[PDB]
Amino acid sequence: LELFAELRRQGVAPTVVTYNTLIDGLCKAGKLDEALKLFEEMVEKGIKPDVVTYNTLIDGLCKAGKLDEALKLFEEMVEKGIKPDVVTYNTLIDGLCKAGKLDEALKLFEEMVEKGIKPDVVTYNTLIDGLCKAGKLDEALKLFEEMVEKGIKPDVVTYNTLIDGLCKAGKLDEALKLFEEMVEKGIKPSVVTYNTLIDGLCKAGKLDEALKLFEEMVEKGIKPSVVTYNTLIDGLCKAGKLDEALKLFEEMVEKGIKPDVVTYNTLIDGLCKAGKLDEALKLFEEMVEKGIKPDVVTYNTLIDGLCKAGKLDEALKLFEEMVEKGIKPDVVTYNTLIDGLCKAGKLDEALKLFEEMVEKGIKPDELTYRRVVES
RNA sequence: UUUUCCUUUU
Repeated sequence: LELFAELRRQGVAPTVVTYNTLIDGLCKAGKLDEALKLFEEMVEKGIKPDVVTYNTLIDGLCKAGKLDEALKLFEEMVEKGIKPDVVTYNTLIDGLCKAGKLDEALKLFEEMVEKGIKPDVVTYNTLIDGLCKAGKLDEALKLFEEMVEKGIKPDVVTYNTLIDGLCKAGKLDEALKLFEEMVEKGIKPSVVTYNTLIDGLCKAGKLDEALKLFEEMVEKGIKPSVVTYNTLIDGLCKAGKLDEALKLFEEMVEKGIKPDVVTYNTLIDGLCKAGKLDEALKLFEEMVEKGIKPDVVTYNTLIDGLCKAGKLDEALKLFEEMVEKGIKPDVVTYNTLIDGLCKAGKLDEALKLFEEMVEKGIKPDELTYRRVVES
């Protein structure tokens, strides 16, 4: 960082690998524009960006929601003669899945094979995840068979990903065979394995069992993470045990686990659904003061709670404040307000919010169309 | 030096 500038002012000409690490750090901080600037500066200095340089920027653009730009960057390396490698393909395949473009991801999966690149464990893990999320467990499980055929050994992320896919599909007991199957293979379960299973137990109404697995996990030596506690906080809220959810929130602190924005969003959502708007809004104040910045989910959640209560002025006030503070509204924000307005019979307010959403380039969905008190 | 798993909002 500054230490880099100091190094540079001693006349030391740093390796590309040094530049890459830096561009990587910037990307993962949210400082993407600074990353692209340093990209442009290495080029101006005659320092050639390599395949890792490109792979790093393609990922950060994808993670920033800029799949088009990452796509242009991919075209640019190919034009330069800088060959996309297995990581380039894995990275774009992941971005395409996360973006709803499974079909194009699977086209890249065929393209890499045509260039003599072998799909590897990450290639398979990413498509198995992308298929499971798309409702396609069966194809995911066929991809799981196929990797064993190519000689590629299912690892801990492969088992975790599949167990997540099975739990979301109702295949809870099946996930649990897989869990014993990975131990039988010498793959050690992580916190992620337990958290996944704990979530599936909660969603299936087995909070009893989910807490028993939480106890066993701590017993097997596995220290809970913030996700462990978020998942159990959510399940207690969804169950109607908000008091116990607040106890767990106290507890995680006692045990050294730092709450974060999802911890707040979750408690705020369960207080909202309970009708305890009072406490939700206070908890919202608490997170700012403690330095945890509310994200879009935080506003959406509070806006939802206020709309359902018929407190439209208060809900619009949080929308205004969110739009003020640089927090960008999404499809869920506008669906929530239109929903709220339609419910109240304020149909032209809602139609005028529909137009404004398009005005910001946010893509509507059936939800947006479906919602009409017209009928 | 870069890519893949789990929790929250309509």
